[PDB]
Amino acid sequence: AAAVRNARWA
Amino acid sequence: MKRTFQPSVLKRNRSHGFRARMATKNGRQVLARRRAKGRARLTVSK
RNA sequence: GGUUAAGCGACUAAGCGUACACGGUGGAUGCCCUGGCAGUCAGAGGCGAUGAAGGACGUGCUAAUCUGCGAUAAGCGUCGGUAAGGUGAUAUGAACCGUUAUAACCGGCGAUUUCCGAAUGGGGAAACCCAGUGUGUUUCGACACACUAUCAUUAACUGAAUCCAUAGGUUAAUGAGGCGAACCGGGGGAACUGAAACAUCUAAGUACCCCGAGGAAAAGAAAUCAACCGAGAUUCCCCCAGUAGCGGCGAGCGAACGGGGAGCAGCCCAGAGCCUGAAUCAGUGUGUGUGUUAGUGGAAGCGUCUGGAAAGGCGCGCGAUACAGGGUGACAGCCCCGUACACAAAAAUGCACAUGCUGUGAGCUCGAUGAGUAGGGCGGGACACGUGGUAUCCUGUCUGAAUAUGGGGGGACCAUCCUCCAAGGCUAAAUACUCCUGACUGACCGAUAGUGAACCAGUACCGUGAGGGAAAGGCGAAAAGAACCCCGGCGAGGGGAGUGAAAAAGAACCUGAAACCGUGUACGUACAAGCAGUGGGAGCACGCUUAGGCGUGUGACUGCGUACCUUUUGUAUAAUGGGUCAGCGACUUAUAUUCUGUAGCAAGGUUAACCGAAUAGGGGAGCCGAAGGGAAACCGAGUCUUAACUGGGCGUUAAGUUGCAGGGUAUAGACCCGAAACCCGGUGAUCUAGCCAUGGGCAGGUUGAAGGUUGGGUAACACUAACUGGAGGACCGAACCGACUAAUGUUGAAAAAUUAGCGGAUGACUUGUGGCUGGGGGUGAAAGGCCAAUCAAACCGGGAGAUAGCU
RNA sequence: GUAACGGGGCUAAACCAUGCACCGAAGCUGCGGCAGCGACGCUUAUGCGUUGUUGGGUAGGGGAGCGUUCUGUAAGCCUGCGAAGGUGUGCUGUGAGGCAUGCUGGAGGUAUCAGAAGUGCGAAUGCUGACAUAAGUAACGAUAAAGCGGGUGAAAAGCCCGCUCGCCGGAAGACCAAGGGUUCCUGUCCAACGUUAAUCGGGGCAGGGUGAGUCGACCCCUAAGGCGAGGCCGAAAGGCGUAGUCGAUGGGAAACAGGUUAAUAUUCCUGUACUUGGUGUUACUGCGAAGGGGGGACGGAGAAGGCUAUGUUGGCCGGGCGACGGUUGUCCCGGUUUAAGCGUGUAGGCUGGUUUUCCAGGCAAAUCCGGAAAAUCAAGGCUGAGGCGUGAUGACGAGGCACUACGGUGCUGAAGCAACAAAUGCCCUGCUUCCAGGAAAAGCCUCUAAGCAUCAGGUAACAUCAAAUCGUACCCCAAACCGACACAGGUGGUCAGGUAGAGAAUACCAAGGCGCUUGAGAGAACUCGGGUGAAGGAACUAGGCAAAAUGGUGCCGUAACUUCGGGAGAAGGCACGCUGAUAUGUAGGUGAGGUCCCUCGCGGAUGGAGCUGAAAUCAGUCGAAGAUACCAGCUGGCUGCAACUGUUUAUUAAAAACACAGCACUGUGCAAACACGAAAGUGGACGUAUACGGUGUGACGCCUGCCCGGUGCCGGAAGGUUAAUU
RNA sequence: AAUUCCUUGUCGGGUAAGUUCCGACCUGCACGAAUGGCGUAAUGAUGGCCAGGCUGUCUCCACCCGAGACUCAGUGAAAUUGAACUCGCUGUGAAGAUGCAGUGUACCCGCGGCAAGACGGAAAGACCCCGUGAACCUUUACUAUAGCUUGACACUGAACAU
RNA sequence: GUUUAGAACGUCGUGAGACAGUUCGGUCCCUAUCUGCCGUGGGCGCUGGAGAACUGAGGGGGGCUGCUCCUAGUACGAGAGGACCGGAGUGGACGCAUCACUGGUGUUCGGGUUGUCAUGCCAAUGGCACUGCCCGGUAGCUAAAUGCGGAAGAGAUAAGU
Ligand SMILES: [Mg+2]
Ligand SMILES: [Mg+2]
Ligand SMILES: [Mg+2]
Ligand SMILES: [Mg+2]
Ligand SMILES: [Mg+2]
Ligand SMILES: [Mg+2]
Ligand SMILES: [Mg+2]
Ligand SMILES: [Mg+2]
Ligand SMILES: [Mg+2]
Ligand SMILES: [Mg+2]
Ligand SMILES: [Mg+2]
Ligand SMILES: [Mg+2]
Ligand SMILES: [Mg+2]
Ligand SMILES: [Mg+2]
Ligand SMILES: [Mg+2]
Ligand SMILES: [Mg+2]
Ligand SMILES: [Mg+2]
Ligand SMILES: [Mg+2]
Ligand SMILES: [Mg+2]
Ligand SMILES: [Mg+2]
Ligand SMILES: [Mg+2]
Ligand SMILES: [Mg+2]
Ligand SMILES: [Mg+2]
Ligand SMILES: [Mg+2]
Ligand SMILES: [Mg+2]
Ligand SMILES: [Mg+2]
Ligand SMILES: [Mg+2]
Ligand SMILES: [Mg+2]
Ligand SMILES: [Mg+2]
Ligand SMILES: [Mg+2]
Ligand SMILES: [Mg+2]
Ligand SMILES: [Mg+2]
Ligand SMILES: [Mg+2]
Ligand SMILES: [Mg+2]
Ligand SMILES: [Mg+2]
Ligand SMILES: [Mg+2]
Ligand SMILES: [Mg+2]
Ligand SMILES: [Mg+2]
Ligand SMILES: [Mg+2]
Ligand SMILES: [Mg+2]
Ligand SMILES: [Mg+2]
Ligand SMILES: [Mg+2]
Ligand SMILES: [Mg+2]
Ligand SMILES: [Mg+2]
Ligand SMILES: [Mg+2]
Ligand SMILES: [Mg+2]
Ligand SMILES: [Mg+2]
Ligand SMILES: [Mg+2]
Ligand SMILES: [Mg+2]
Ligand SMILES: [Mg+2]
Ligand SMILES: [Mg+2]
Ligand SMILES: [Mg+2]
Ligand SMILES: [Mg+2]
Ligand SMILES: [Mg+2]
Ligand SMILES: [Mg+2]
Ligand SMILES: [Mg+2]
Ligand SMILES: [Mg+2]
Ligand SMILES: [Mg+2]
Ligand SMILES: [Mg+2]
Ligand SMILES: [Mg+2]
Ligand SMILES: [Mg+2]
Ligand SMILES: [Mg+2]
Ligand SMILES: [Mg+2]
Ligand SMILES: [Mg+2]
Ligand SMILES: [Mg+2]
Ligand SMILES: [Mg+2]
Ligand SMILES: [Mg+2]
Ligand SMILES: [Mg+2]
Ligand SMILES: [Mg+2]
Ligand SMILES: [Mg+2]
Ligand SMILES: [Mg+2]
Ligand SMILES: [Mg+2]
Ligand SMILES: [Mg+2]
Ligand SMILES: [Mg+2]
Ligand SMILES: [Mg+2]
Ligand SMILES: [Mg+2]
Ligand SMILES: [Mg+2]
Ligand SMILES: [Mg+2]
Ligand SMILES: [Mg+2]
Ligand SMILES: [Mg+2]
Ligand SMILES: [Mg+2]
Ligand SMILES: [Mg+2]
Ligand SMILES: [Mg+2]
Ligand SMILES: [Mg+2]
Ligand SMILES: [Mg+2]
Ligand SMILES: [Mg+2]
Ligand SMILES: [Mg+2]
Ligand SMILES: [Mg+2]
Ligand SMILES: [Mg+2]
Ligand SMILES: [Mg+2]
Ligand SMILES: [Mg+2]
Ligand SMILES: [Mg+2]
Ligand SMILES: [Mg+2]
Ligand SMILES: [Mg+2]
Ligand SMILES: [Mg+2]
Ligand SMILES: [Mg+2]
Ligand SMILES: [Mg+2]
Ligand SMILES: [Mg+2]
Ligand SMILES: [Mg+2]
Ligand SMILES: [Mg+2]
Ligand SMILES: [Mg+2]
Ligand SMILES: [Mg+2]
Repeated sequence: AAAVRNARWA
Repeated sequence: MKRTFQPSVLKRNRSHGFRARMATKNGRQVLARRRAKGRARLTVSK
């Protein structure tokens, strides 16, 4: 599994 | 780092042993399902 | 000719490209089936305290496992069958046993049948621990059998408060316990979904849970239907009919009457006699008949050819109530096993008939005629029928009759008339299903298929657990499975030799593809820009031809030329998809309906269930069509509208119907794959959270509370001084515990750590071993935290192929 | 990057106006071929010099075919003179294709016309298997460290032996539990497994190995808790629970030392013990409970005292006279060990003791316990370390000589003492103190009921039997357990050497165990872990992040503020080595001999030998530096928030969040409210308003004002309105 | 001011220079008294600010010690990948070109390096929107319901007083 | 900083919550295949082979500037003031080279010293403790140390004469 990387913008 | 599995023969037999399973009908239904499936090892007891 | 100059100039291939040749890897294709799949016809539908199902451990000439079996341990007795061979398999070998009937094998009937498991002497973490009683043994240490669970029923004996009693208690007899596929009855009972949302409704009384029973179950002998004629228990099939109806009158749900079939069976109590053991049923013996559980016989071919081998070819025969199949060195009627037919049972057992006992009562007369019931009020449920005008059925609640001179029903209700007699019971057949047995069948599969499993598969493996769950078949006719020689490490591997038809079948073994990776040859390639090809094309190489030149490979050079799919107004697009190959992978099926095509019959067409030696025939029950109009009654080639139409609406000349194929539609998963979720039943607090019980741990070094003593002070205190004391969620700081900062690591050493520092460190501390709390629930000094690497509702299985107007 | 002719270039090769050419498309026309369609000529289901015309194409509609598997045709036909399959080649049709052949293979295949479909694959981040790419790149798992000689072997950086070096040593050593399950030992082998090689291995293979009256388990006993006759409750299932019955992590009988195996030992052997039952004998005899009582039996903290483990020194015994100056010396090295048990009952702890008497109590009884009185004794009893004696003329023991397979085996074997220091162990389940007020049961002791009191039974002494069964190897902070790994992780208990140090910190070492399963070179950038740094010193940066710095003991000294405790280790400063002296080894501690005393012993008082041993001062002395290393606070000032210790998002948030003591409101009279449960019941609580629940606030200090309209809650009930029912 | 939008309010202190900090002002956009107000010693891996010390934090890096990186031998991955004979520029173009046009440049091939681009790799986008999606949660959304409460009847009978 | 989940204030909302209002805390992965770029090689070619030294097509680097002095207190200006042009000197920044000097480093040199271990012991040494902690320091490397550089001059020009 993984943990949705939070390098996303807004 | 401590994991989810800490072996304990006394705890293992008291939780899933043949006499613990057969004490209730629901556990006895597990044995019926495993007998129907043809499991080589019915319970966890040695 | 030499020397210069200018111009041109092949030959190089580190490597690479293309073509071809030869290999490697790999296991696709084809061929094969002692495995599956779907059925047909039968049988058998249970096992178990006389200890089951399912296991554990043992048991051999046995090291393991499989298959048997249980300390009498791949078996023992007996009765049959059968027998010249035989000691199950991997799996040889060893040591043996038999050969005409005590080898072995098969069947019937017994004996033995460890331990666990309803498990039953008690306990227990299943295959273990611990007894009691009694009988009998003695070597005086013990030993061997038997009995000792619970519940229900019955009978004895005893036996409280409490005098009898009763409760209770102790024995003794019986019975029940558990397991197992589906089918059946009953007690409970969803949600997803559909309604393009969603409440009624649908899904659905489905899934699931629980109880009970049988080979079937259930139902069943009219207080039933009909309609003024009648039918005559129940169950099942085809119609009636998608009709009448039900329904946010939406989605959808959906009869009955009646008809055709399958199969038919009726009785008993609510009571006493006269008769009398009548009929009938159940037990049992006693035979017969027919099965079942081992078996017996079972016809008929030679020659030659090819070939390793003949069953094939070519000749000439023979059997057939046997040309069903299988095997045999390639395709066998006559080689083998069988098959068709004809036979067989010591013993056990089924079925049927007969018969004997043990119960069982037949017939006749006179009576009797199911009451907290019917009905009603209230609340629900079941009837297709959702309260509606709603009959009828069941009742949680509250009432409550008549009772044969009487009641029930005839879909509100009343009258009339028909029909039946509830409130007590029993009942075969036609019907449903297949864990299991036997035989047989398939326009069913052929190793990624078919059961998950053709193989020691519910195994290996994964998960705490419930549970999930694989991969993996083929040498050859016969192992003849390669003696021997050689290299090598007394290897591996290989070369010979040998076996065999073939080793181009060598156990990494039938056939052996593609991607991919190599060796060789031909050509091209080191001044040359891009979907890599195409059109043109020299040169070289090579195969034919005879010089006509064609053919093949390569290809300098040159014109043109920005992959494919999907999705889009539009993609070279820097939008999605794809590393490649091979295999697999998506518009089907059932029913109904409409249309087209086609075939048949034709104003008719055609049957369904069912019968049936049965794809025939029977069965026309029904269905469609030939007549429509109107809401309907009704009328009718007309009819409706209206008072009426000269009218107007709909009809009237026009062939349909049954198959087959196809195009649509409808219900089912409905072209395939994919949700996040909802519901149901289980598994998890060996992790973590809290709690409970019982144990353990906290080096060392400081600070010095209260209190106490002795002084000083006071009338006594207070107060004060000194000394003792050792208080604290006190201090510093290891173990221990925490995890604040930074660096590293980030396809880790590690799916959260390491290094250097950091906080707590006698406490609301920390820790070991057990225990308890379970999923809309737990637990939480509270973050939606934690509850087995998963948490704004765990995991597993089921509803389930939920749904997905989206991709 | 010229970038505004596509470029070159052009003064016409531009533009304007006339022309005549030419180039230019799959358009058009030619010359062939295919197909659709329309009306014809004859003939027409067919077809004919037909003719005219049409033929780009997604969604989609219509039409016609190919090929695959299976059924009939087909007991036919094709086929060991080579079928299918595969792999080449050639031919052929508009196409899907077809035909034939060479090679491979070695047994099937199938015309034709129909019939039926699991009937045609490139894609679905499709599924399964195989194989690429990156790529011979990253990595080969803690920077604790290796080196050499020899040996074995086909082969040695990795194995064995030897000699060095390095690492751990409160562990990286030793022993266990839990857990694993043979990994243990020996032989053999190197395919696979080991991140390399491997002769080696926790790998493969074959043998061997686990010995118990005392250790555990089992057993007796109970905790939480589980189950639970009857019972209560619940649609069914079932739930709860009494009597009971299970359930250790707790309570209960007993063994020590020495020796020995390749691998086991409190288990075997040697030596010396102990315990509980059974039986028998003998003697004396009140026994006896499903009963009573006692006992078992229990906290935290703190304070010492007495001890031992253990260590040090001396003595003794044995050995040494030193690879290089010195070393016959106050020198160097080693050894100097002995248990349980038995006897003694010590330091010390606890308690008054002994009779008689009475008594509605201890569910009945009791001789016991608990009570009441009286008498008399100045003691008695209980517990308990340790020491000593015995065990032990033994064992062990440096070493010795002989043999031998480097092992070994056999024999012999000296001293085997004292002082001092000293635990976290023992006395101690004690003592003292505190509040938060600290299991049970059985074994055990005692008491009597019923039932026996000739008996039985009890007590005592001997003899004797019996003590079963199961576990026992090995790993056990790790390569054997939990983490997919021979995984820088996790994992409970026991043991605790020397020097320095307060210490279990830390450094260096002992015993003991290891160098971490790829190496060898090179000595770039860059990255990681570190060292040092001219000058400046926060100019860096969101920010003194990080690093640097501070760091010990003694002494001096120490502010605002304060709840008077603190703040505070505030800050700040001084002294630290070595040698000598005071005092050759002091003060102190320990304490023998000796000498007195004893109702006599493990005695008391003297006595001071001998050991141990700070601290201070003075003098001297070395260095740049004496808390010299390791180890080891940066400090101060202002301010926001929270009182504080604590708790929290396991895995990006430790906070001002939560908790918190305190405060207030409110509910709750006990069959309590409330909560878990269809219910029974349970919790609340075996508590009772000085109690409990809920809510908000959040130490302490000073305080907490106004609004009852709205919304809740509480009280009232006259009137209005109003259900079932009638 | 954890509360002040305007706003870096104004004044004072601190600095050479202070949108932060500290002290006041009140103009409280939009504090306020147990959803407590104001103060408060001590405590804090608490937030902000300042000073001393201290330093490679920096001016401005230099050198050195180790472990990698590099070479050799042995063993030997991974994510990714339509196929590639995979240049620059300008322009064009599903509108930011290695692949189109034009033009320029460039012998064939490794090794050590740096990451500008390949709209690089990772993961059917979490933001936005949509679906007559899902889930939790809130409430005076709707419809119900457990529970609580009211009355009638039943269990449940007989005197008396108003 | 903004931009998740924690928490708080003000504000809005009955409330869950919300706020380009504010406050505190809060995971930044990739071993380089291709293009590109910086270096460094291999292969072949350049017409016999080979060893050297060159030509320069082409490309890159470099191109900054202050202040004093002289001209000159002159031109200009009533004065206050104060040059153009031209020539010197001395700096800043930047770049290159170098290590003589000034320094850094110099865990490979020498010494001092703490704790402990060992060499039998003493003495003298060695190991370990960050190189134990320190004091110095050769060569090399190195800057802060010291040398040098930017030009002048031509050609063709821009604006302008
Ligand atoms: Mg076949
Ligand atoms: Mg719907
Ligand atoms: Mg039966
Ligand atoms: Mg026969
Ligand atoms: Mg009746
Ligand atoms: Mg009624
Ligand atoms: Mg009703
Ligand atoms: Mg109505
Ligand atoms: Mg209606
Ligand atoms: Mg009705
Ligand atoms: Mg296979
Ligand atoms: Mg093969
Ligand atoms: Mg060329
Ligand atoms: Mg071309
Ligand atoms: Mg496609
Ligand atoms: Mg693309
Ligand atoms: Mg892709
Ligand atoms: Mg038709
Ligand atoms: Mg018919
Ligand atoms: Mg008819
Ligand atoms: Mg008309
Ligand atoms: Mg159709
Ligand atoms: Mg469909
Ligand atoms: Mg504390
Ligand atoms: Mg501390
Ligand atoms: Mg503290
Ligand atoms: Mg979790
Ligand atoms: Mg849910
Ligand atoms: Mg599930
Ligand atoms: Mg469903
Ligand atoms: Mg689906
Ligand atoms: Mg044309
Ligand atoms: Mg056209
Ligand atoms: Mg076939
Ligand atoms: Mg075939
Ligand atoms: Mg061929
Ligand atoms: Mg063959
Ligand atoms: Mg298919
Ligand atoms: Mg390599
Ligand atoms: Mg690479
Ligand atoms: Mg490397
Ligand atoms: Mg390693
Ligand atoms: Mg060696
Ligand atoms: Mg060391
Ligand atoms: Mg093994
Ligand atoms: Mg071993
Ligand atoms: Mg090898
Ligand atoms: Mg082994
Ligand atoms: Mg023994
Ligand atoms: Mg034993
Ligand atoms: Mg013991
Ligand atoms: Mg119970
Ligand atoms: Mg019971
Ligand atoms: Mg225990
Ligand atoms: Mg106490
Ligand atoms: Mg001692
Ligand atoms: Mg000498
Ligand atoms: Mg004493
Ligand atoms: Mg052992
Ligand atoms: Mg051992
Ligand atoms: Mg892991
Ligand atoms: Mg592991
Ligand atoms: Mg631990
Ligand atoms: Mg280095
Ligand atoms: Mg440093
Ligand atoms: Mg400096
Ligand atoms: Mg300095
Ligand atoms: Mg600054
Ligand atoms: Mg810091
Ligand atoms: Mg202070
Ligand atoms: Mg502030
Ligand atoms: Mg966290
Ligand atoms: Mg925590
Ligand atoms: Mg944190
Ligand atoms: Mg608060
Ligand atoms: Mg009011
Ligand atoms: Mg109010
Ligand atoms: Mg502001
Ligand atoms: Mg200011
Ligand atoms: Mg202020
Ligand atoms: Mg406020
Ligand atoms: Mg308030
Ligand atoms: Mg602060
Ligand atoms: Mg400072
Ligand atoms: Mg790969
Ligand atoms: Mg490219
Ligand atoms: Mg462009
Ligand atoms: Mg490279
Ligand atoms: Mg980079
Ligand atoms: Mg999404
Ligand atoms: Mg919408
Ligand atoms: Mg922030
Ligand atoms: Mg970080
Ligand atoms: Mg980064
Ligand atoms: Mg020099
Ligand atoms: Mg140095
Ligand atoms: Mg020595
Ligand atoms: Mg060192
Ligand atoms: Mg120097
Ligand atoms: Mg000039
Ligand atoms: Mg000039
Ligand atoms: Mg000019």
